[PDB]
Amino acid sequence: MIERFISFSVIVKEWGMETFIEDEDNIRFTVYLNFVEPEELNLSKFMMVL
Amino acid sequence: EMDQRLGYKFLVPDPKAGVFYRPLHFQYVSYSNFILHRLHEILTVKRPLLSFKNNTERIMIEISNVKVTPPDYSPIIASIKGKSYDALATFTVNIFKEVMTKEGISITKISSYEGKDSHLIKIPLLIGYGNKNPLDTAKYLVPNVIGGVFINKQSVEKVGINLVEKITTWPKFRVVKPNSFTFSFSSVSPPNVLPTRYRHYKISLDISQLEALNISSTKTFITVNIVLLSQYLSRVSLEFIRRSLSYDMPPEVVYLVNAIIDSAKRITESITDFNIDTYINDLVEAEHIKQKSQLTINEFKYEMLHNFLPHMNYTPDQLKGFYMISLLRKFLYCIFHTSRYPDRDSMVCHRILTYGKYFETLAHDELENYIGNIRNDIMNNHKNRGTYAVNIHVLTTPGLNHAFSSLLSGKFKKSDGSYRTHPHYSWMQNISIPRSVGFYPVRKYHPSQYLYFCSSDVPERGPQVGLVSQLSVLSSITNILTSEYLDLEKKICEYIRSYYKDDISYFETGFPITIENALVASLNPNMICDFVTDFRRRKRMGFFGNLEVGITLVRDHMNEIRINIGAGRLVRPFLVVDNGELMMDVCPELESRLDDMTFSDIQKEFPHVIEMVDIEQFTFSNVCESVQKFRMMSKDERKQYDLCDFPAEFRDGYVASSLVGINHNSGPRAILGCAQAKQAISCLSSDIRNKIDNGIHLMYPERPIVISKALETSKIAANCFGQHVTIALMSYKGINQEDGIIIKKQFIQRGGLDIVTAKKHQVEIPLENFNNKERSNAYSKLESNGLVRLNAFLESGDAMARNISSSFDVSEKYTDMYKSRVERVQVELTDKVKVRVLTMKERRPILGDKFTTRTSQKGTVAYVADETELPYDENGITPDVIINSTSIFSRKTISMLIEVILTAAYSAKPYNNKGENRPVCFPSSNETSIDTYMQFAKQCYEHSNPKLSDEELSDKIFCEKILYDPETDKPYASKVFFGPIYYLRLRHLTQDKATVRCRGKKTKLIRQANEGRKRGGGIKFGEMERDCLIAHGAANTITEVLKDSEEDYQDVYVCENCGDIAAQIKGINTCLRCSKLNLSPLLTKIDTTHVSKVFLTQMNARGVKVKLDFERRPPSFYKPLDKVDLKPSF
Amino acid sequence: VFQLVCSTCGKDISHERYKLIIRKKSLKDVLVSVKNECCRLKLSTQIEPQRNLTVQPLLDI
Ligand SMILES: [Zn+2]
Ligand SMILES: [Zn+2]
Repeated sequence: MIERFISFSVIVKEWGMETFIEDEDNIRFTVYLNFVEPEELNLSKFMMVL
Repeated sequence: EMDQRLGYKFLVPDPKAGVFYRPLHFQYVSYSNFILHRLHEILTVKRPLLSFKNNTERIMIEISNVKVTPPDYSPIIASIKGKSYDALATFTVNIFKEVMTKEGISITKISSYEGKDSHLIKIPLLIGYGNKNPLDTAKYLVPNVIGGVFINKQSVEKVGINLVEKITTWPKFRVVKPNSFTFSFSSVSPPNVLPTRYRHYKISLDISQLEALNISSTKTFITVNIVLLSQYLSRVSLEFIRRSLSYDMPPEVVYLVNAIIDSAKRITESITDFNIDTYINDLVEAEHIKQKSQLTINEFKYEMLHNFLPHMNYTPDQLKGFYMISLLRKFLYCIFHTSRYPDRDSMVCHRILTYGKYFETLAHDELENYIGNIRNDIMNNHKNRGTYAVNIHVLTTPGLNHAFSSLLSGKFKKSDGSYRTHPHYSWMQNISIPRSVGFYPVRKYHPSQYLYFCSSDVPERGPQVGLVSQLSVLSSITNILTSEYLDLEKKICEYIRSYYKDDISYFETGFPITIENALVASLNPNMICDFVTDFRRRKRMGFFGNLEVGITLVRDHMNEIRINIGAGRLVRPFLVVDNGELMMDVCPELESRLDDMTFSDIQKEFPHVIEMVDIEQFTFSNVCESVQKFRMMSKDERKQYDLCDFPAEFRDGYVASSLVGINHNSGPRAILGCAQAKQAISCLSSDIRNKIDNGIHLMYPERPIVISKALETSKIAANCFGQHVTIALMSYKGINQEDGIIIKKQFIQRGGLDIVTAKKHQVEIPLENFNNKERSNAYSKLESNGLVRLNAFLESGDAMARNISSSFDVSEKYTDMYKSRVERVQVELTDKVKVRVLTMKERRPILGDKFTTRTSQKGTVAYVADETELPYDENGITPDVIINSTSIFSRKTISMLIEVILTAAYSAKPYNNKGENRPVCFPSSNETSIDTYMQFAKQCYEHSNPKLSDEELSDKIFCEKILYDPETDKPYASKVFFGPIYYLRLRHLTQDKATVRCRGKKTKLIRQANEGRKRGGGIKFGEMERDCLIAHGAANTITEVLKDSEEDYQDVYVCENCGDIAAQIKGINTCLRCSKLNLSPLLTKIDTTHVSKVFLTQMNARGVKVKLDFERRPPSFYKPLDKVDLKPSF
Repeated sequence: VFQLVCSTCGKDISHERYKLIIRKKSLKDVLVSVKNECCRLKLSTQIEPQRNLTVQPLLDI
């Protein structure tokens, strides 16, 4: 779900993903991002719609 | 039980505060405020009308010398004679030009008018308590009169309800579409600004377009980004706005905040060398050019930006900017948590109009129209002629008279229920109607109506379902004058600015303080609680000169402090809880002194026991439901509560207070009981023989003795609505079924539940016809003077006054199937003759008449049994009424049983230990235990007969008896429930509903029976009945039912070529259209209804030609047929 | 204060009514000689309604 949303997004420029097992009962998905211009406006929109 | 005594103390009269009758007090003042004070302020104006040159040549209109006077006759004289009850108001008008000169002021009169001796304005006058008006300070009060009515031009009594204002006090939220929201609000000038100014703003937000977060109106303000507008008004940075908005919000809203702020910054940077003032000025100039305004740019800009927020006029711009910021904050919060923001149907954001406000608004509107018309006339006269002449006949017709007449007729803006003719069903209606509140078309029971409106008193059917509510006995509506408003506001501002000098300038992380939505300060959060507490204490001591000020602390995340002082707010008294402590319990002297003190004395001498709280403040507080539940909590639990409520019996209306123990029954029964309690017949009027009006009156009234306190203080009990009768709960020969009742003949003969119906008749006669000299059979009851005789009985064909048109009688006729006695006759002679007659008739119960109890057990008379045909007890008592017992337990009306028991107890010992008559308190919303009632009844019986066996005492307490069969004198199988109860008679009578027709008139267009019971019309055979008859298979029956009467047949011919009804010329059938074309078509006879011909002709009018053929089947012959058996082979 | 008999059983209650309304004796002393429930309720709860004088003449032109 996460990867599909990020891949086709029109407000993301560069992206990467990874997954970690925090412990026996948690999973951590990490995403590295760089947005298109304007930067902070798109950052706020992304964090709002994620 | 001290709380019950304190509640009682509020319902009794309070002479020290000028309260002589609590139930309607707030209405009287609402009118005394208008007729005495507000009218003078509205009328007394001194305004420019036109200006010339440059503010040195202007015409001025001034109004002064306003006087108001009352009539010279009592309202009873007005009712009898047929006059009207109005007060007369007169004023003087000056129109004069003024020229500004360095020497001072130049005045040149142009016109002046006066109304010293004229009906310049006629204002309807309120009758009020004791038949006493605010203008007349007489010293005689008519007892048993509470007033609350008006008398219109035609001598008709009128009564009205309260209405909810269209302008709310909280902004309205709405989801325009997915991810697209709007937020609309309004601004209005303070009371002391004539004329009042209005503004209506809307904020639009859309997730897809965050650069268009725009505030707008209609042709009165620019469309600008709200963040930049706040920057302009308050002169602060964008980062400041970000920090202010995202201070104490949940993290989900902060993302939206950041997006909005960054969008605003992007707009800012898209313009080279951005400057806020230039931005605003460019927008203003673009708007100016878009419109065709002829003002200079400076005038346009000043007008736009100076009247930005009328309610906050004469304050710096920074406070306006902060007000905008707080509105935006609430907008965002409601976007993300919609269910926690006051809904639009909530009573938290509404206010209510009383009697005075209707008249105030109408006066405002008419004065404005008057001045506008004068200005237009002067402009036209200057345009055509010269010298600026003011035409007469335009400054002598203010137009108030027509407005007030239309108001009393039932027209007020877009509402049509404000006023109506008073239907004289009950004495309690005088209370019920003035205390109603209507809402514009919402039908669900909102939680905010609880405790301030009666829960059970609402319409049960019709178009008004769920749109009319009734105040509780303890609720009221605030009034306030203009001078008092100003003084109170000034005191509040002085207190805020004096006691909190260092901590009212936060503006970034504080709580904005508003007075009537006017931001005046911003408080340090760490001090909010104290500020409220210290405030409320000062409120209760009268420190501000007013005990009804409302203070609300909103804290979810909106973080606001709201103070309300205006008029039109709902307020109730509450018990105070101060620092986890009930003040009522720490005031020992109050219990000893309560007897000799009034409500205001308690407020003055024992503050902090009771606080007057309005609805908005209530909705945000923590309130304990009862004193008993409070006393059962730990101190830590107690520390969380601000108020404590009164017993439940104070949460009902005055109508619902007629019933008993409504909380022991089902709710639908309560609704029905409230609906019918108003239709019971009572002692309607003290002027039974004087007033010429319709009505119904109870003949031998009795005062109920199982009542609540509200029924005693309102005087509903002292005016009676029934009688005490003996009832038995049993089946009688299977006759009393499906709510029918058996009634006793000797009870009816002796006067049981006997009523009198009175009716009013009125006619107008041209003088010649009245004086015309010819004895028709309709003039048997007429005296030599052409008027009906006193005390005579009129029949269904009699006339009341001679009216001959010239040698024909054209007088109106009496049209009731029963007779009536002529009680009073009044005549007025003018160009015409006006005759009014009052007739009366006594109506003992008969089959079909309708009765009920106070628990909604309604039934009609099904049989009139003789005294010797009824079961009797060992004392020889037979019941006056017999009701089937099964319905009592299938409908679950338990309280009824209890009522009977208590009534029986009252009969055994009806006096105190001092020997005084002692009613029994059984309130609606009881709260007392059944066991205690049984113990009271047991004590009563034991006092009565000290020597009773246990079985006898139990039978008496439970109201059980062995009854005997009159025919055989033998007991029945088991004991019966048998005892006295207060019984009511409703106004639905059989002879008022009977109808029959044999032959009569017809409607001209279609030639069918006419309509109207009073006009001898027929009953309508609907098409559902037609479907039913077709379901039986009876074709001939319905065919003959839908056809014209066989006695109205006639020969009609139709042309087979074009379908026209052939005319008959010189006895020859001929189709004119076809004859003109040299044709010889066949004419055939038809048998149809008249309406069919009308319909077809009208269809021919529109251009459609309808042609009919006829069947010419060849002849047929009968032939013998062989036999057939059809039985089986067995 | 108007009817002369009990509407339920038909007994005579005029003497007690005079004793109560005109001599203004205690309700207890009055009821000392009344036994039936209906009669006690009638003597305890019946009133004469409040009314104004009648405007005269009844026929006015
Ligand atoms: Zn024809
Ligand atoms: Zn009796």
